Amino acid sequence: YANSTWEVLQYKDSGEPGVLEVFVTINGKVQNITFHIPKTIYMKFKSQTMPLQKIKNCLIEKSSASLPNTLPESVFLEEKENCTSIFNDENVLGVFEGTITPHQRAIMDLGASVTFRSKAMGALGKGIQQGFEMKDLSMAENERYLSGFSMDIGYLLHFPTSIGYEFFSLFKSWGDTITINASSLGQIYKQMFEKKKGKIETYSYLVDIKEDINFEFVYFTDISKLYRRLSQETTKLKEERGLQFLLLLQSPFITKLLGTIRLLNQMPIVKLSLQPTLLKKLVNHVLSSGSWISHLIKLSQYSNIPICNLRLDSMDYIIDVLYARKLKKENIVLWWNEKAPLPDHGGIQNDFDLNTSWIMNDSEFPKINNSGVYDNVVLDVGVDNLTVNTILTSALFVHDAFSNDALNVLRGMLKEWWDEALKENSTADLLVNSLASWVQNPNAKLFDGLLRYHVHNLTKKALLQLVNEFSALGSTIVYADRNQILIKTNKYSPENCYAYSQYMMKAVRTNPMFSYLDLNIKRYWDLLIWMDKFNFSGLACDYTAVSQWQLKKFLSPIYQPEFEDWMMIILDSMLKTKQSYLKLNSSVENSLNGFSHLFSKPLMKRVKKLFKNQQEFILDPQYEADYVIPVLPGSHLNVKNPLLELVKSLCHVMLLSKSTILEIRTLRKELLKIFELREFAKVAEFKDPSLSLVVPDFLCEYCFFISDIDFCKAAPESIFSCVRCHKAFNQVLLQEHLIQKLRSDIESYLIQDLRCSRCHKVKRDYMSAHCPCAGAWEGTLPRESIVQKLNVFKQVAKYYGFDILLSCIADLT
Amino acid sequence: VLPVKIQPPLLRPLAYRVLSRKYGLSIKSDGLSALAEFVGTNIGANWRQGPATIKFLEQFAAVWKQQERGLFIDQSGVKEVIQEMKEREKPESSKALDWRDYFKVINASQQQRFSYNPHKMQFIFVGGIAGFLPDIEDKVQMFLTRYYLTNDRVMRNENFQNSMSITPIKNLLGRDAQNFLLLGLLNKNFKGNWSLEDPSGSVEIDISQTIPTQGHYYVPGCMVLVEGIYYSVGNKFHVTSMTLPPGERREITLETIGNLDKDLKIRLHLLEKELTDHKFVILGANLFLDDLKIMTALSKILQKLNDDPPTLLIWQGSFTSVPVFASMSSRNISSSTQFKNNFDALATLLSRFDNLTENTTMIFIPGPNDLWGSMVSLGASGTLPQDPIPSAFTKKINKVCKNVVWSSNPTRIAYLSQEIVIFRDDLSGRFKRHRLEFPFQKVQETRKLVKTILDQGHLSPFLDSLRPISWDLDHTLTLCPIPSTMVLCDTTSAQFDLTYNGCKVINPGSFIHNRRARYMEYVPSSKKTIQEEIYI
Ligand SMILES: [Zn+2]
Ligand SMILES: [Zn+2]
Repeated sequence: YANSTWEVLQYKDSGEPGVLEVFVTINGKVQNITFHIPKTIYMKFKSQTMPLQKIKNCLIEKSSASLPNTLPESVFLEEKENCTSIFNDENVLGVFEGTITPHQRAIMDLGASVTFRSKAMGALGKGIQQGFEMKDLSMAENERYLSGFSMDIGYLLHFPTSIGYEFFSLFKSWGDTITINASSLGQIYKQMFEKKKGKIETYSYLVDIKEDINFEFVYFTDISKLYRRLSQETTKLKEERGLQFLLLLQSPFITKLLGTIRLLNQMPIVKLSLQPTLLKKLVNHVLSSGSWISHLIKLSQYSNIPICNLRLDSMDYIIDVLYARKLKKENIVLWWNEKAPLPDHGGIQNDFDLNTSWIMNDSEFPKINNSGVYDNVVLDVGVDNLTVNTILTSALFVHDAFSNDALNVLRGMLKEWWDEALKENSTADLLVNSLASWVQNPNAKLFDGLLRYHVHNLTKKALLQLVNEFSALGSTIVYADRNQILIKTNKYSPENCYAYSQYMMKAVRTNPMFSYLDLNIKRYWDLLIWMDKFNFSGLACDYTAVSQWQLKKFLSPIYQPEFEDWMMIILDSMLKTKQSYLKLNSSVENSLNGFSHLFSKPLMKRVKKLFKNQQEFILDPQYEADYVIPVLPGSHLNVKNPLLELVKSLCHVMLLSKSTILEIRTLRKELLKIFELREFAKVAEFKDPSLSLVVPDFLCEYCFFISDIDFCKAAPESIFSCVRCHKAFNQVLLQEHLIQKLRSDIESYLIQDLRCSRCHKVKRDYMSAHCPCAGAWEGTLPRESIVQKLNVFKQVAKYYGFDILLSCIADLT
Repeated sequence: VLPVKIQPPLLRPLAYRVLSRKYGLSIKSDGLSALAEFVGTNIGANWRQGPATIKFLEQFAAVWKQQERGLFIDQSGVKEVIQEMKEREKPESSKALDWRDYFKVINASQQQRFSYNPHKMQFIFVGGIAGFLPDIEDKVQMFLTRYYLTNDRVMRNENFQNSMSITPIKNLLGRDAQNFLLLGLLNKNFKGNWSLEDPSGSVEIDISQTIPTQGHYYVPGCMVLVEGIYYSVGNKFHVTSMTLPPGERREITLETIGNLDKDLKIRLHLLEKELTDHKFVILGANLFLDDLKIMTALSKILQKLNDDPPTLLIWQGSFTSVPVFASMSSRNISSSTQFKNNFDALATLLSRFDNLTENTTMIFIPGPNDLWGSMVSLGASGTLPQDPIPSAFTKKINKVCKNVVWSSNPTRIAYLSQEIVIFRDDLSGRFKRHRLEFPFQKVQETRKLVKTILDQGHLSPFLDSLRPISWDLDHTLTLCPIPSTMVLCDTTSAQFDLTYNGCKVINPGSFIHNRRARYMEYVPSSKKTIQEEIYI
C-alpha cells in the first residue's frame, strides 16, 4: 500500500458505505485491502446555523458557491435515517444540493490512484484488521510511474451470437490454451503477427505470447459447458496464479460476470466491452489484445485513474474524473448524479421547469443558405474543432446562463490538454476530441443541460462571427452549417485562386477568436448551381462535374434521365457562356446573360415532342410503369402532369440565377404555353417536392463527427453511415433519436405559450376567454404544423421500415 | 329447446303486429332475419315467443330508447340483457353472474369528456393519425373547467355549512375597504408577487399577516378561499385567512350527476356480497428490474403469491433503474432494447409459476423512468397523463399471461359500484418543495397531503409550468366524483393508509424501504388493507 495504486476499486460494499476492495499494487505483489470512506455532503449552511450535530460536525456555509438554476456533514452511514434532519428552515436540508457520489467514486475524485499510507508499522498493522480510512490514511501521491512493469493477464474474450456458434474462449499468458481447421488461419494471421509482436515487444514491453497456440474445438451445447465449464476453468486459473493476474474480460453483457465469474475473478478486472469468416475475428482480437494494454497503461499514467475504468467511451469517464478533480480544487459543488442522466441539482432537477425544458429540447442549428448560380470561384471550406476552439476562445442576473466559474475551469482544463497535445501528447488530443463529443452526452457523470446550451450558443455566435469575418474579407457566404462553410471568392479567374485562398485562411487564423480553428479547403468550384446542400451541381477541381440533384428522385422514372441529361446541357451552356464572356473581356449582370439562347429552341422542341408522346401514351396501359410518381419519404405533392413537373424543375433550377431572371422567365412562359398554362398559374409554381426531418447534432460513435442527419432529403447511403468516415450507424440508435425528436415535438406543442391573434401579446393569465384587445388566443406552434410533422414521421417509418417508430406512431393513437 | 330455422317472411306478420303497433318500433329486413334466427334457435315451431318479443321491446324502450330495432347491435344488446336478468332471477342461459362482465379498467385515453356548462350543467362531449392532438381552446378552458368544478363544490358545501358569498375578483375594483371572500387560483404574477386568478380577473394579494389553515398544503396553482379587505390605494387584497375549499362526499356528487339502471345496481350490489373473498395486491413503487437484489426479492414475492393468487396484481412505475433516452453507443446499452431485455427477464421469472398468472388480471402502471415518457423528461416529472407502456416492449410478458392490462399512470378501476384510482407520483416531494412560506408528525404530513389532494379535487393541483398536462386529458385527473379507493403511490412519503371524506387512500411506498420488499394487500369487500413486509 506504500505508493501503491489500486488496480480495481470494485464496490465491495457489503452494506457498508465506505468498505470496498482495494487491490493496491504493493512492492512485492498486489494484495486485497479494505478502505473506509465517509459520505461527504455539500449542504452549505445558508443563513441558518444548525447546532444539531447528529454524528459529524457541519461546516458553516461550506465557504463555497452553489449551482444557479472542505467536507460539511461528513456522515458515514446515511442509512441511519432516510428522513435525516428534514427541517426546511432556510436551507437546512430544505434543498439537498449535496453530492450523490457513492463509494468507488469519491475516492478517485479526491484521492490519487497512487497512494501511500503515511503511518508507521504499528498504525499499519492496526489498520490491517479493519481497513484504511481515508480520513487519517491514504494521502494522494505522485504518479510519475503509476502503472507496473510485468503483469500477468487472464484474457477471457467472449463474443456470443444468435446464429449458433459459441465463442467462450479463454487465453493465458504462458498456458496458451485457447479453448473454444483454425490452425491454418491462425498461422496466416501469425504471418504478420511476428511484426505485430515485434511492435508489442518494442512499444508495449509488458507481456509475451507463446508460439504454440493450440485450438480446442469444444461445443458448448448447454449451460453445463457454457457456464459451469467456464467457471471451473477460471477457478483453476485463479488457483494457478493466486491473485496474480489481470483479467482482460470482453463480453457484450456483463451479467455473465456478476453471475459467478465476477466473484470468481475478484482480482484486477477490466471490462473491454467491445462462420469461417467469423473465425478470423477471434484470432485478430486475441492477437491485437497485446496492443491496447500499452494504451491503457499510458491512459492510467496520464489520467489519475485506476485500471477499473470502463472502455466504453473511456474518454467520457476520464473527462468526468478530471473535471471533478479540477472542480474540487476550486470551491464549487458537484452535480455528479451517477444514477440518472440529469444533473445533481439537489431535488429541483426532478420536476418540470419551462426554461430548463426549453434549453434541453433545443438543438436546431441555424443555417445560412443562399441559392443561385455562382460563376465566381467558390471554396468548399470545411471547418473543424469549432466546439474546442469556441470554449478555448470564449474568454476573449441571467438565470438561463451556466456558471461562469465552472466554464472558466473548463476553459483552463481544455487549454492545458490543448497545449499538451500541441507538444507531443497522445492522451491530450484524445481527451480534447472526447470533450468535444461528451458535453452533449447525457450518460456523462457531470453532464449539465445548462452547460450544453451555453456551449451551443457560443458555437452559434462563433460561427456567425466567422461568417462576418469572411464577408469582411471580400467573399459572400452561400452555406454554413458548423461543419463546412462555402465562400464566394470574387476572383473570377480559377487560376487566381490558390494565393487568394491561402491569404484568406491566414487572415482568418490571425484573429485570436479563430486561432485554434483549423480550416482546410476541400473542393474548388469553377461553376456552381446551388439550391440546397442536397440540390447542387457545377464544375469542381474546373474539370470534374457533379450532378447531385435530389429533385430528380421526385420525377417519373421516364423523365429522370431527361432531367439528368438536361442538367448537364444547362451546365455546359453556362460554362460556354462564361468562357465566351471571359474571352471577350480579357448580381445585376454577370458573365451569364444569354446561356438560355444556346439550348432554348432544342428544349422547346424536345418538350413539344415529349408532350405529344405523353398525350399518346398517358392513358394507354403498358406505359403506366413509366408515368408513375415515385413515393419518397418527403413526398407531399400530388402530381397530375409529370412532364409539367419536369419542366417546372428545369425552369426553377434555371431561375436560380439572379442575373438571368428575365430571359429564363420568357423561356418558362414559352414552355408553359405548350401546356396551355398561364405564366403565373398556381399549378405552374414550383414547390419543393420534399419535406425535411432533421435529427440535430447526431454523433458518430467512431470518428466523433457531429452532423445533422436529414431523413426526408438525404440519400439512404448518407444516413446509415457517417460522412467523414464510412462506418455504419445502428438502426436502434436512429429509431431512438427519431422517437426522441417526436416526443420533443409533442411536448413542445403541449407546453407552448398562447398569444393573441391580433396584437401578438403573449398570454400571461390562466383563465381568460380572449386577449383584452378583443383578440382570440392562438398558439405559437399551430396544430397543423405538428400534424404535418407526425405525417412526415409516419412516412419515414413506413418507407425505411422503422419498426419501433411505427410502434410509436400506432401507440400515439 | 328443439332447434329450428324459421324464415323471416312467416315471422314478419306477428313481429310487426307487436313491435310496431303495440309500442312503435320499426323493424328492418336484416333485423327481422336476426330475430327470426334467435327465435328459431331458442324455441321451436315459433308459436309461444310473444312474451319473448314483449320483453325484448320493453327492455329496448326502457334502456336504448330509439327506433329501427334491427341494427344487429340493439337486438343483440337487448337479448344479452334479457340473459343477465334471467340469470339473476335464478331459455338461452341460466348460469351465474360473472364479475368479468362488470369488471373493467379505464385508461386515461378512454374516459368520457365531461365539460361543465358554467351556469348549471355537466355536459357530455365524447379521426386520423394526429387525432389525439388537443386543440388550443382545450388549453384555454383547461383551468376554467377546473375552476367551475371547484366553484360548484364550494356553492354546495360552504354556504350550506359556513353564509358569506363568493364575489368574483372583477367586483373588487370600485370598492374601497369592504370585506370579500374570494375563490381564486393562487399563482405568482410575472412581476413576481403572489396573486389570485379568477375567470373574472385577477388581483394581487398581500400575504403578510395571514393566518392559514395548518391542515393543508398551499402551493401555487392550488385554488384557495381567501378572505380580506380590498384596498384601492394600490389595488391589493389584504388577505387575513386563506383556506382550501371544503371537500365533498362521493355519494353527494352521484345524485347531482345522476349516473348509475336499477337492474345493474341490484346486480352489482348482489355480487358485492357474493364476491366477499377477492384480494387486490398492490406492489411497491420503483420495481427496478435492473437491480439483481430487487429481482431476487420479486421472485420470493411471486412465489408467495403463487400459493394464493389474488384478483389483481398491480405493478408500479419506474421499472428500470436509469431513465431511458437515446444513447449514442455501440454496445448493448441501447436503452430501448435493454428495456426489452429487462421485460424478457421478467417473463422468465414470471412464467415459471403456473398457478400464478392465471385468473389474475395484471395491471401495469408506468413511472418517471419508463419508455415514451422518459425520452424527453429524462426521468423528471414530465407530462402527467402518461401513456401506457408501449406494446412493442411487452411481447413476452403479454404472451406468458392471458389477462394483462397496460394502463395510464392516473388509471381508473371499475371493479364494482365503487371506483378505484391508481396514481404513481412523488406528490410529497413536490408539495414540500413548492409550498409557500407564511410570514404570519409523519402521519400529520400524510394527512396534510391527502387533505390537500381531496379538498383540491384534482390529482395534481399544480400550475402548467410545474406539471404539464395534456389539455384534453385533464378530466382524467379531476376528482369530481371523489373515488372511494385511491392508490396514491409515492416514493418520498412514508407508507400509510388513511380514510377521509369517504375515500380510502393507500400508499404502498417504495418497494425497498431499508431491506424489505414491502407490498400492500387490499380487500374491497371488507374495505380493509394490510401490508406484507418480506425480508430480503
Ligand atoms: Zn463517422
Ligand atoms: Zn391582443
